[PDB]
Amino acid sequence: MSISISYSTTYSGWTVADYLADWSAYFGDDGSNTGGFNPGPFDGSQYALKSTASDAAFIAGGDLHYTLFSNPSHTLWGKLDSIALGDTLTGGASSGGYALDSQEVSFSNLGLDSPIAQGRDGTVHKVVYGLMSGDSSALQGQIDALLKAVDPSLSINSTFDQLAAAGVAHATPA
Repeated sequence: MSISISYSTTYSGWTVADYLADWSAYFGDDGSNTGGFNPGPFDGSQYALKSTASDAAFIAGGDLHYTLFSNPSHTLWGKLDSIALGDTLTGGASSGGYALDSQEVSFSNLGLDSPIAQGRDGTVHKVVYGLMSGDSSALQGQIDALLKAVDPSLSINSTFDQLAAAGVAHATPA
């Protein structure tokens, strides 16, 4: 039920805020590339998007819905459980899901749920739209609150190693 974070050892000494600001810049600052919905076509347990500026990519996990041209137009809503940040996006429905070949960091048990009615005002829309427009600030907001609810000493300014020491993060081989 609690937020769980996995991080490449490369990012051991980084704060979550510094890593997220850097990955957002990596992605760069509308469209879509080499990803999509799993299963799709306009709904998935996964929504995956590659940058048009770099190999940077993310996968949003949960029960997600894109309204397309239906009112409210161009809204991503539903349940957002997880965000996986990295590069070299691969796979699809056929491969049994999307994956990052280089998964740098992932956030699980985000517990976000936005209804269709809130349109592009929905937290899920803002969090994911943020990542796509090189602004990770909404995501940081939600992580920061999730960390504080486990342990009020923890923040987006905790290093990954500090969050591992507090039982919410686990390192993966680099």
